[PDB]
Amino acid sequence: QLSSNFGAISSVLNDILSRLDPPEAEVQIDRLITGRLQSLQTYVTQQLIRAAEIRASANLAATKMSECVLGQSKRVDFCGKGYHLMSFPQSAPHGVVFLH
Amino acid sequence: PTNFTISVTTEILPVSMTKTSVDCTMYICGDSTECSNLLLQYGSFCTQLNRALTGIAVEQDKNTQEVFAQVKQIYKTPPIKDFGGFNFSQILPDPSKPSKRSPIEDLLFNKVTLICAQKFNGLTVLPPLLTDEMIAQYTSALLAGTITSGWTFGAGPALQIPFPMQMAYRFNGIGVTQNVLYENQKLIANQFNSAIGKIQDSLSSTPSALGKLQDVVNQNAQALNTLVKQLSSNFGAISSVLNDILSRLDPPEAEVQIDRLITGRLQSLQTYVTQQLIRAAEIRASANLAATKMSECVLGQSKRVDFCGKGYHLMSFPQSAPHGVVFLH
Amino acid sequence: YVGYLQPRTFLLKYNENGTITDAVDCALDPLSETKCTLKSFTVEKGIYQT
Amino acid sequence: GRDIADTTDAVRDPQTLEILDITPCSFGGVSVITPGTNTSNQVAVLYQDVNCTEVPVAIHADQLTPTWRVYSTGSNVFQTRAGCLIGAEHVNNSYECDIPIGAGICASYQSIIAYTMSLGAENSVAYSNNSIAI
Amino acid sequence: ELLHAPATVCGPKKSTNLVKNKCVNFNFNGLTGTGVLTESNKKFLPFQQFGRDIADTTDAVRDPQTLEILDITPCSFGGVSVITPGTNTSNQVAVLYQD
Amino acid sequence: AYTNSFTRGVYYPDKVFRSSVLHSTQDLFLPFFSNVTWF
Ligand SMILES: *[C@@H]1O[C@H](CO)[C@@H](O[C@@H]2O[C@H](CO)[C@@H](O)[C@H](O)[C@H]2NC(C)=O)[C@H](O)[C@H]1NC(C)=O
Ligand SMILES: *[C@@H]1O[C@H](CO)[C@@H](O[C@@H]2O[C@H](CO)[C@@H](O)[C@H](O)[C@H]2NC(C)=O)[C@H](O)[C@H]1NC(C)=O
Ligand SMILES: *[C@@H]1O[C@H](CO)[C@@H](O)[C@H](O)[C@H]1NC(C)=O
Repeated sequence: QLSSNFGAISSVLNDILSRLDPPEAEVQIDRLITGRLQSLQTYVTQQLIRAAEIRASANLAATKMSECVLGQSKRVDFCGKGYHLMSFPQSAPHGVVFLH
Repeated sequence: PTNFTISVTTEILPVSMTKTSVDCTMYICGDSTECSNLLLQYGSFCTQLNRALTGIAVEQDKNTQEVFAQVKQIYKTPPIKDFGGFNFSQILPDPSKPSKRSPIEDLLFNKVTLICAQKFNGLTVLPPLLTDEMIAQYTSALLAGTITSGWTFGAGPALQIPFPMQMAYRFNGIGVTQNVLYENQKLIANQFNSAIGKIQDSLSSTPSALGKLQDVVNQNAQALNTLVKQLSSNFGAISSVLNDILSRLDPPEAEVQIDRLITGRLQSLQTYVTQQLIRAAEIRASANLAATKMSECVLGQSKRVDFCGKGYHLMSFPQSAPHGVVFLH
Repeated sequence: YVGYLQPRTFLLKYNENGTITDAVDCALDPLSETKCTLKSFTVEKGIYQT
Repeated sequence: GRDIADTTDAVRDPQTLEILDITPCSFGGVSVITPGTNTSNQVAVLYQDVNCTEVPVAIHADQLTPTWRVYSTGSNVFQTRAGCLIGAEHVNNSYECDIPIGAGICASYQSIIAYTMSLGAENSVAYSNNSIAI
Repeated sequence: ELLHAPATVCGPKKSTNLVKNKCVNFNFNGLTGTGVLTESNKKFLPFQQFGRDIADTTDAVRDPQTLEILDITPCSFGGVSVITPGTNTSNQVAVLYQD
Repeated sequence: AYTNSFTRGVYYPDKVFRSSVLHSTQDLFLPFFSNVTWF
């Protein structure tokens, strides 16, 4: 998103500063600033929502580690398919893998 | 204590939403090439918006698949029914109708209740993947399986057993001996039948039961209407129709006079998309809760307090509804 | 022989040595348009919008 | 006259007084169905919510080799709820869903075939009042 | 029309000699900038005089008086962090430089 | 007569070095798989 015009005569700050006198360069710089600020805000919002989703997944994983690895579970379809006996953990990049 | 009573209750949860799609250029610039040339200066906002909407769209099918697809075989019900005095007529499919729906599902279907403008400005509605017939088939298969086998078809091959023995075993699961049920069979059966009748009577006479799904429908309609009403605002320009601005002034002034409208409409679209995402999160949470409830109250007996019902849990049955599910405990 | 030119849109494959060893047209068939929109020389399984 | 959402759809004739209705001209999206290019190169195209008796004109029918709606006539024409599908044939079996189209239709590359999905096999369990299984 | 090709008409100015391995601000045919100069093993094509990146920033130059292949990289940046105990307990600090 | 020319005539767009990337250009080119008349 740094290659756009947003209505200004160019996209390089030094190009604008090397051609004109301050008052008009101020207008062009203002347009550029507004556009870039909007882009940054959008990015931050999307990141916040994704973080909430990942947190929900992490809480579920913590509960599953607490209940299946340490003890035998009577809940249907929580730890595996069928009657549960035991489970083992393994480590994967940015996650975890379970054996039922 | 000295005596006992059998009760039945209801529980309602939404699952999915409506799948909509919006086109940027038609909503913003209509069909004017100059506006498109001006818009080409703003980057790739519109691809982002379309990507977000498509991501929202696939999730509803994901949720429905997670909820209603738990078995991989379709089970049938015998044509002869003698369950020791138990009458399941109010929940089983009705073969004398072209829709193949139980009377309770028929009652539920009749209770839940700009079109050109959506068809005008680039708004479309996408159809679902699973029709209502398939969902009804899934529900009937689940009901037949739990009626004929018990909890044994959720952990392997199905095994047959008479219904009174299943009820006695479930009684044994809460701390009451088996000989209690075998000496009070008819009373329990009569209480079951009376409870089912009262459930239908209470459903068919109080309209304040299905408000949760109506709320979601109304929310979506209100959001769409608010979006459509914003195409008649100035935002600072001398008018709101592009053709008048084109026909009144030379291009140099029409440039800024169009820029104002472009900015306003972009802002409106951004707000709409953000609100939709925020709603979709809560819908997904409800769907996950419903899937867990279906797994744990229909295919087995639960010991958690106040999870499946109110009291000591015995068994539960599922039913279909528009964009949701209904449980009887 | 004699050829002719017309306006088109192209996606050019550059390598380290700065040589155009491959280039894909953008209006020939649906697969080329899908490649243009995805910006890659290979497409996986699915249904896309163009 | 106008509508509930500020739109106009009725206009009176200023010479011979009568009412007329205004309907927006057709528009829609174009989708492409491709099996993985590592395995083949055949594709199919879907047009949304249009009768395909009206799609030699929806797109301008000008291309060297058209977008595998080859001057879009010929066989392999199917009308569904989601629109018209060109580039696949209809079968009377049922399999598992490979690529979803919509409203219960799925398409797979064995050429390209379109079918209705099946939910599973059929099982009937014997029920009596004196029988069990162990 | 502004510089979209090798320049032909130029105003009066004083040329200066060429240095390397120090952060400088230069003016190449009216093109202002800042960075450091070094040597690239990759030689440009006979018809190539500019280099860019994804964000449309100038990368490498071929000098208008002598022919070389020199690269531009802005001199180093980074953040600063401060490690301190409670200000109610002491007054010493430690500083960390990132990467 | 007529003769096919499959993939020929692609020329360098501009005079800027680009290293191992994929780029978008809008320029006149010879269409692929064209009939080239022969005299
Ligand atoms: C427990 O309550 C039930 C009612 O829910 C009683 O059932 C009645 O029993 C009498 C005894 O002869 C019958 O005449 C009635 O027809 C039964 N039904 C009703 C609705 O009254 C039952 O008797 C109670 N338990 C005990 C041990 O008395
Ligand atoms: C199971 O219960 C239903 C509910 O009442 C019974 O349905 C009634 O059946 C009688 C006789 O067939 C009819 O006269 C009524 O009109 C029915 N009413 C309703 C609401 O369905 C059904 O008969 C019962 N099953 C059996 C085997 O007796
Ligand atoms: C080449 O000639 C054939 C002969 O009929 C014609 O159909 C085709 O359109 C021409 N152009 C091509 C193949 O690009």
